[PDB]
Amino acid sequence: EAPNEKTLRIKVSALKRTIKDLEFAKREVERELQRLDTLCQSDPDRVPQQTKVVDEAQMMVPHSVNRIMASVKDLSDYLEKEGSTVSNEELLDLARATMADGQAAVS
Repeated sequence: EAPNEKTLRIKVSALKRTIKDLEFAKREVERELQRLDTLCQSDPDRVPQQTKVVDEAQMMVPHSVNRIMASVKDLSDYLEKEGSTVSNEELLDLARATMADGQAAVS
């Protein structure tokens, strides 16, 4: 209920969501590339539309990466400021674990 604890929790949850976003976005690229091939053979009048969706799917990967990194920096900055005094050891461990998961997810 400490306001710094509450803010830290929100930032950790936000970061976790950006990481899951990238995972689903990467899985979807592979599907869009398949969805292209399917619609290619079944219905090539849809291929132009799906070519454009595939290209956008691929660009959504760096977009998702950029969001993870912006969230990692925000959390990291907070931990140097009002987050620096949080006494909840397990929340601090979780914040550090989640940052490490984000860094792993990019790279």
